[PDB]
This record gives sequence, structure tokens and C-alpha cells, in this order.
Amino acid sequence: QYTLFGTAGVPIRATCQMGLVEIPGPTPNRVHRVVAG
Amino acid sequence: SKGAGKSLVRANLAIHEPPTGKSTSPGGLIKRFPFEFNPAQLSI
Amino acid sequence: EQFVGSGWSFPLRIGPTGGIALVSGEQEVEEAMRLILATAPGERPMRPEFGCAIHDLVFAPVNEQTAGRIQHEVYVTLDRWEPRIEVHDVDVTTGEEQNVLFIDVRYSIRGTNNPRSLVFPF
Amino acid sequence: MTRKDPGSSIWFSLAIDGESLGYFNGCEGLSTQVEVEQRQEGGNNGFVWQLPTRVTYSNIRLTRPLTPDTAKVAKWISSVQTGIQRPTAQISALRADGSLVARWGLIDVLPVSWQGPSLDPGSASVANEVLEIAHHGFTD
Amino acid sequence: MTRKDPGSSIWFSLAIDGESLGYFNGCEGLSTQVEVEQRQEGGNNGFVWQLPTRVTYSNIRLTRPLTPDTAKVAKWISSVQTGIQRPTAQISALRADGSLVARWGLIDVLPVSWQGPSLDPGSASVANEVLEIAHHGFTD
Amino acid sequence: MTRKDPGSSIWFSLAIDGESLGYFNGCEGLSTQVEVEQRQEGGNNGFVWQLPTRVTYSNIRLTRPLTPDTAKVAKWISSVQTGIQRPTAQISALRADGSLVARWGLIDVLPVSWQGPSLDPGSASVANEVLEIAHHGFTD
Repeated sequence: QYTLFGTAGVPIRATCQMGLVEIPGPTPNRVHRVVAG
Repeated sequence: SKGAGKSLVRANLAIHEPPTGKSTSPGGLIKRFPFEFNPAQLSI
Repeated sequence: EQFVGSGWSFPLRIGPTGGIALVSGEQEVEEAMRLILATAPGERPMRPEFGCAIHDLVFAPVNEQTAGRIQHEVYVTLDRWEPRIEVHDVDVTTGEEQNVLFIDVRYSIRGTNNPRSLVFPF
Repeated sequence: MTRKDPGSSIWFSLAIDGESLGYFNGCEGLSTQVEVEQRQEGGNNGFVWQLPTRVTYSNIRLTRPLTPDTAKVAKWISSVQTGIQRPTAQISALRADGSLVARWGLIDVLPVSWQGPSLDPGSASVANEVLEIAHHGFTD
Repeated sequence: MTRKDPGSSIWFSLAIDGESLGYFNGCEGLSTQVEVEQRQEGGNNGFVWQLPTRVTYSNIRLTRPLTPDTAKVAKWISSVQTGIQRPTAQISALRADGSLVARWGLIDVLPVSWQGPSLDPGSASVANEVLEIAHHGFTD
Repeated sequence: MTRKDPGSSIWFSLAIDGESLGYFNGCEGLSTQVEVEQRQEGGNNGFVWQLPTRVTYSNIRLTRPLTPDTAKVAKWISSVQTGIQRPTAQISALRADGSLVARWGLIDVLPVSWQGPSLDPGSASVANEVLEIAHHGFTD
């Protein structure tokens, strides 16, 4: 969204909305003890 | 128990070139964009 | 709870009888992390992405913006190349006046839930 | 300093050009504002930025005693059907000597409202028609 | 304590820096609000939690007698097209001795409105132009 | 029985703990409200059921003469950037003898607004800074 256009055409105040979505980063490339209970 | 502890930092947007081959991490930086005003609210 | 295996040791010593000694258990994890974090990326040409890229954030200002990017760099690299380790926070404290950036990583082998911090003993 | 010469609020001069509206008798509300826009930095409490955007002039209410020359004003207002004219108006404040303290001017005027006299059998006053005026800028 | 020295609302000094605005004559509305967000804890009845959120500074209305130096203010206001300089103002409260009680200052300013004099042939008073100042943090 | 005359609106005592705000001079609006919820019974004309729901405490406006110790309250308000403190304050009403009629205590205190002095070259009064305050509960 552009508002308050300075003279000679250059915009001055601009509001922009961004929509981001995460890209997965996958592919990162069982001994158990015995207790009395 | 702090790092910089007492400073103000401007949120910046980092743009990276897309990966080319059998890779997943983004490539080298192409343009770093620093904000003029940190966002008022951020929705996740 | 998770198998840790066994292997050689970074500073390798001949041992008690000869050959090269083999280290396992919770101790062995440190050497894997010590190798992973010490070397920059690109040191081994065959495997370029291996090696955490701390040095890309050298001589940056002392801001939590820099410590903010430091946290991410360790998190991805410590997870991508060392899957046996579950990471628990990384602490960036300047210390000794604002000229150096310490990094304190707390971790635990999965399931064992024994909190531990990498020390890097010289 | 000649003991200065500070402005006052009795001596003045009010007039409109073009159509024979003549000289008026009382101004009000002559003002110019700025439409500021407030944006709140997310990470920095303790203040709100005050960014300046545009400037808006407000209307003016001019009053005068009701005189037979009020037919001109109604003719001017009701001329919008067949084409209106924007003359140039002036608003000036003077000291008692008749000198000049600050002379403002209206770049382009336009009628807005005309509140006629408030006729009353009891109140002992004088009819004061009110002619609101639209604005376009200050002359220099 | 030498019989103290409590502040009063007659002795002061109002000024704006930068453009030749000069020293003004009367302030109003100097205030610092703090927005509070009220969350009603559903578990227990008896109050509503008060949590602070940001700090906003309100506008200040400065008035002075209409003097020929009012052309500077109109020049300053109408400079928004070419860019506004934002000097540092000052609001101070004094005692009759001329010593200081508490001096405030405005980090950055911005014109918002300028209500000109209310000319009136009957009422006897001094024409009082009103300049409205946008605000930023407090200096220290 | 004696004559236990009630709290005159003159003798009092107002204070804030913690940050060295000292003792204040005037209070207003000390009030507790509940938000009743009205449900209109469909089959019965004649009243609307009143059911209590929660309790809320309104804000208070404390005023004192402007004294050089006003640097503390301004500092306290601006401390919200780096961490605020809720000290515990009191409001008491007394008789001429200085005994106690009813002593209330604010459980937790949060600044809301600080309407500074209204400087005026003409009005003959004394600057009265107005420090608002956010209630949190009554002590016992």
C-alpha cells in the first residue's frame, strides 16, 4: 500500500504485507539399562 | 546472564539464492534488507 | 537409552598396550562435537557443508542480533551432523568485558536425559 | 524597541473580493493543521513515532450585521447551479494605529453554510448573519 | 529547609529551538500516558490483571500573543512539502526568584495545528495564536 | 457513646511506597465495581435476573504540588522499558485529631498517566502534577 506520494511522483510512505511459509529442512544426514523395577 | 544484554537491534530480512543441486541449505547471500521500523505485531 | 557406539579419539594416544585407544560412552560424544564445531566449512573439500560456520560472524558488533544468528548456526549444524545428541539451549555470554563472545551449549544424549555442557578443554 | 507594538483582538480588517460581499465584521476558527500518522516501533517501548503527512486547512465562520446587501450572498451561494466563482479573501489583524500586524489571505474561497439571523421578539441584539467559508491555502 | 520553595504556575519559561519561533507564553496538556492491557484471569474473581504496554506522550498546546513574528510559524508549518526541521523545545517551571524547579524538554517536535486569532469587534482581549506541538521522548 | 464524627474530606494521608514518590496531596475516584450480567427470564415478566460476575477496581488520580522531587515519578514511569516495580501504597482518611477512620491499601501499583502542570501567565494558582495509578486489589 502506497500513501503520501511526494511531489514529482516518488512514493514516500509504503506499507507492505509479507506472507512467509516455512520450508522443511529434513534428512539430517537403543541400548537400555536394566533397573531393579 | 546476558549477551549484549542492553542494546536495541533492528530486525533485518536476509535473502539467499535457492539451492542448486542435491542440497537443502540456501546458497550464498544475495541481498540483506534492513528494516526501517520493526514490525508492530507478528503473527504465527 | 540411545546407542552411542565407539570409535577413535581426536587427540589419539597409543594407549596402555599399543595400537590406538578407543573411547565410547558419554565421553565419545564430546570428540564428535569437538571435531564438528572446530573446523570451518570447506576445510574438507569432499564434504563442504560439514563444519559449523562460526567464522562468518567474526568481527560483527556485540549485539544480541549477532548472538541471535550465532544461536541458529550452532542449532542447525549441531543437529544435521550429530543426530545422537539432543541439544538444550545455547548460551552466548560476553564475559571479560565486551570484546569476546563465549558460547555455552547444553546437551544430552537422547533418552539418557543427563544434562551436560561442552567444555572444549584446550 | 519603541515599547514594541503587540497585536490585539479588536482592530482588524475582513474582506472578500469578487462578488460584492463587502467587508465583514468577525472572523473565527482560522486554522491550519497537519495530519500526523502514528506508527509504533515493535521493539522499542517508551515512545511512538510521529511521522508528518500532509496538512489540512479548516473552515472559517465570518459574521456581520444583517444589511440590505445580504441579497448578494444568497445570489453567490445559489449560483453553484450555473457556475461558481472563487474570489480571493483577506484576513488581517491590526493595532489601534491602523498599521499591520499580520496580513493573511485566502487563496480560493467557497461558500459552505449561511446561518441567517436568529429573529427573536425578546432578546435585544442585532441580526448577525454567518457566512461559512471554505479554503484552499494561504497567499504569499 | 529555609521554609521550602514550592513550585507555582505563574513563573516559567517556554521556548522552541531551531527556527526563529521565539519564546511562547502558555503551555497545556504536557502528559505521558502508559497504555495498560487488562486480562481477566478466568480462574479467580476479585480483580483484573494490569500489565504495562508501551509509553505514549500526548500533544502540547502552546499559546502566545499574536506578534509580527508569526510569519515564522506559518513558514515552518508549510515547509512540510520541502522537509521539516525538528528542533528541541523546552518547558520549565520556576519560582519568583528565577531559580529552577523542574526543567523538561522535548526531544523532537512537529507542528500539528495552528489555531489563529479569534478576531471579534466586541470582546476586549489580546489575540492569542495557538501552536500545537507533536512530541517525542523526554530529554535527560 | 461519644461523638465519633466521620471522615472529613480535609484530613487524610496519601502515600506511595517503593520508589521515592513520597506523600501525595489529593485523591479521587477510589472505587470498586462488579459487572452484573442481566439475563431476562423468558416466561416471567416482572424483573430481570441480576447475577454477579467478577470484581474490578477503577483507577485513581493522585495530585500533589509540583516539587523538585518530580524527577522520581518521571523516572519511575520511564522505567517500564527496563523493568518496572509495583510498590504497595496506602490511602487513609482521618479526623482532626489525627486518629484513623478507615485505612485502605493498594495491593499493587502501576503508573498509567502523568498530567503535568498547566502553566499559565495569568491564572493565580499552584502547579498540580497529576499522577494516575493502576489498582490491583485491596489489602487486609
